[PDB]
Amino acid sequence: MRVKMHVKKGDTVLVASGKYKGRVGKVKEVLPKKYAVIVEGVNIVKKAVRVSPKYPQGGFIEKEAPLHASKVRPICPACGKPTRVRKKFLENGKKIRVCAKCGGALDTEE
Amino acid sequence: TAYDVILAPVLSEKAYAGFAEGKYTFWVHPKATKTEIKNAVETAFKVKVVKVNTLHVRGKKKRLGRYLGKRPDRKKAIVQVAPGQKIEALEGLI
Amino acid sequence: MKEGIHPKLVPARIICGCGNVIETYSTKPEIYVEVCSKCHPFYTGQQRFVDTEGRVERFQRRYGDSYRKGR
Amino acid sequence: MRKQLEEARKLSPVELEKLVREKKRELMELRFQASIGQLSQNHKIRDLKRQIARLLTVLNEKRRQNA
RNA sequence: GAGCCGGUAGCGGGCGUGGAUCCCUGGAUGUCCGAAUGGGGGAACCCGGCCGGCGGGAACGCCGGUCACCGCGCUUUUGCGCGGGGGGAACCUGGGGAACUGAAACAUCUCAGUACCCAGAGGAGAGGAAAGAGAAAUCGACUCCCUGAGUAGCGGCGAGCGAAAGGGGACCAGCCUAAACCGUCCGGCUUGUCCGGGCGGGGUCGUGGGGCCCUCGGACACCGAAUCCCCAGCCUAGCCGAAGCUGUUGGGAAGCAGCGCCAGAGAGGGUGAAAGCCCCGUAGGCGAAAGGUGGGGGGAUAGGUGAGGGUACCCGAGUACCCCGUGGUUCGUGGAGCCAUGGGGGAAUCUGGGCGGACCACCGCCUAAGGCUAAGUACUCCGGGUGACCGAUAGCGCACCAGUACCGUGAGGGAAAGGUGAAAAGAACCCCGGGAGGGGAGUGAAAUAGAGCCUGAAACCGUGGGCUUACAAGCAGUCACGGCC
RNA sequence: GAGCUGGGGCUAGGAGUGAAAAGCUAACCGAGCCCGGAGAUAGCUGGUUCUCCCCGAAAUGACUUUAGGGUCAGCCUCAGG
RNA sequence: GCGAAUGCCGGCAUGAGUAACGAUAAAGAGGGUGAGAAUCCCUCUCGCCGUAAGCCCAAGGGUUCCUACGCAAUGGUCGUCAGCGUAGGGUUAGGCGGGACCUAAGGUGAAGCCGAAAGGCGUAGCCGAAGGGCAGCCGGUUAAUAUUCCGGCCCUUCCCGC
RNA sequence: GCCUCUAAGCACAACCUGCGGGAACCCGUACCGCAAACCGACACAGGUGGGCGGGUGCAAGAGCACUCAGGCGCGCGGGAG
Repeated sequence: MRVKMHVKKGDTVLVASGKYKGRVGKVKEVLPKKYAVIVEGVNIVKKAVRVSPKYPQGGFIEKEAPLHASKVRPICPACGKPTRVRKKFLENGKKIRVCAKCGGALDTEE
Repeated sequence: TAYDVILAPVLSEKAYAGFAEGKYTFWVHPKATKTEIKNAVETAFKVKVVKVNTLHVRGKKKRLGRYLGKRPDRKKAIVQVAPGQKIEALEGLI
Repeated sequence: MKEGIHPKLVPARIICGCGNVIETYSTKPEIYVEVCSKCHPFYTGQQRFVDTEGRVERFQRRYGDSYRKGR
Repeated sequence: MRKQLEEARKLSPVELEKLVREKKRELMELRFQASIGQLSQNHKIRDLKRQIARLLTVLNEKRRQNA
């Protein structure tokens, strides 16, 4: 929870909470990890204006806080990422690995 | 440095009518020598700068929640046409 | 400073005062003058070569002038 | 606009000079804009400024080393 | 490593895995004042002289390079080319330098050479290689600690103030210059042979330098930055990185239950209530760069040190020494010495000359009246770490738009105010109303958690219920009793 | 008129001025005001906190620039004997 | 580990709903606007100034001035009024003034005399005044300001030429 | 400012003078402003520099009384008394 995160717009589950059912890590902040899961909000029964529709009420309510999130998962759900072993030239490749493995890999999926 | 760029149009109502009649008012770098003014004016808008007056006004009075401020400083000055030219866009538009 | 010496300072301090004798001749001290003071010399002149001055300080003077006198 | 960085490197005295000049005029124009387009404008402001800035940093650099 | 346009959302707009925000190092102009210096000037502003440019050229007007003052060295020629200066919480050196209060007064005495004003050096200055110590026949630079005695001792001997050698510990280089002797020299005056100015040999260290004779002599010693090259050390960014899920009461869960896990890392914070395996890039260890600081270890660069007896002497500073006026010293006046100077006197070459017993006769001690820095104690602006150190009236006054509000002429003075909630989900819409603010509905675990909105007690003010009260003088109360409820 | 008065300046707090009572000197200067030596001195008064248990004081001697203060003495309390 | 120090900081009562509303220069009516107007707006009665409560320049103030909204705060109450709050817009001059010029007292200060240091003193030159000196005035136009804008009239100095 | 000579240039392009043509920047204004905007900690009846201070009346006149312009009716009201 600092200038150094966990999973990014990537995807995973919730341990202690209200859903567990893992999904879309919509986006996450650099300091307060502050991240959205598209799972568990409200409506804000908003405005009286047209800002929110001529008949105003916030729509998608979801800004996810707790870090109990059940971060990433290869052919292995509840996990904790590794680092790399490179093998390649200028091979940061801090893939996501241990038990099963998930790297993100700029192809087929984030 | 050495970049002639020095102004902000006089978007002021009153001043509008003058623009209309044959001269126009603006705001500019709080310092433009009056001659610096005829030059900016001339080379700038390809005009024939005839007479320029200079006025300044600071922004006294703007409250800010727990603390307060006033505003920075606004420099106003006016320059007349010569025939009734230039400032086209500006004026015609409004 | 605009009043030292030229050939080596002398513009200086001094704490003084007194009492009364008798001492090893019938008595002890006699003391009561916590006072402070000054302390100095003089001033004179001669010539570089057809135009000059001197300034300086008494003694060290006599020596000196003799000296630069040698040239 | 590392690109800009490129043509940058590229020009030199007179060029850079009159070029950045004109440009700055351009931005000036934007300034008069402070009241019309706006919305999309944002950028012209931040960046255009930046670009011109570069122009400067540049002549500085080049004739800098020059003398 | 993949989000970011600070603190700010919000509007209205964006750039970026063809290393975006951003962490450090070098940059680049760098508004005007400010030691300010081109001139003036109540700073943060108005003047102008020189060369460059752009404008309708010139008189106007900007960007521009420009133009104090001081001492300092050089070409003194007309002078072009170096340096300073201005700051800085506390420590440093010197410069000048005070009453209280004590001595139950108070004049010597005392706080003290402290407070305090100034100049100035630093990153530490200071001192720093013995006219030293001390008395045995030794010591051996200077600085800082403990011991030295609170004795030796200092004094209306009263209040008090109060050593030093040694010893123990740390930190251990010792080097230089005029010293005219000499030579050569450049200038001399005047000529020959003095003095002045260079480079030298000597360029003293525990005293010899040198000039004369001979004995000489032909590779280790490195700088108090001598100096230069790297392991550069940090600066700020790194990196990995030990092992649990199931269940369960629960708004919760890490708890309570079942088993399964780690540990050269059960230090901590953090995740909706008390997690070694959920959060931390830590203690576990490892991490590193082309920039900015060297004690190292090493080299090379090493200026410059590094013999023997003889002989007529020339050779470290104008002042020691002596008298009086005074400072320092544990001494206040004294039988009072040494060092330190202000006055008048005013010299010696090491058979010299001060220093130990005022002073005399002795032995002894040292070699001064030039210069050089190291290293061991000080300090705290600033970084980091720790606290039988504090909880928001103690803590820095100062926990965050307080050195600012505000009072004062200036000097100067100098507060208050922290904690809504797990997270904004923080209040649609309907109902009285000018609003506010009040009633509902939804949030929600609570909202008598609701925007100063945690916990929110005492004072005092309210609305309701029991008892109570109009022949009565009592701080209070309170012992008894009866009537109420 | 030794008048009154605006603007400009020069002198200051042991010193200023002072047609002088001790006058005035940023609103009560017989010696300015802020900061500092300072937390001065303060035999003078104020104040000098939980409970309980024992005992139980002297409100005089003596000299003191002391005399509504102290030093030594009488009375007290705790421990040994 | 505390009544207690006319103590310290911060609440809180008490007089007390009496004292008091800032000048004895007076009001009163009608319509009006408004949620509400003794206390705002227009209008009709009446008193007080008038050499001043009137005009003006300058000083010192520095927002404010206007136009639109607004009052919960602030006016010693009221209040839909304001210098209040919010937003916007508002002042410009070759000949007004100040400097682009002059010196006074007086301050500074190349030099000079000066001190234990920090300074003292100080010619010259400089800085320093609604004091010296210097080229216009009147009539018109905005919510607003003007011998500054417009216009009509009279100039001013320096530059190039001739 | 008028003159008035050095330097010295002028005097061949210096100064007085006509006309034409070209120029001429900085800061300043608004409103209060004998006062609820300036000074008294307040919309404090205190103070504060020059400019005519309209008219009628009185011997005289910035005193007087009514007033001209212009400016107010003092910022809490009503009620007996």
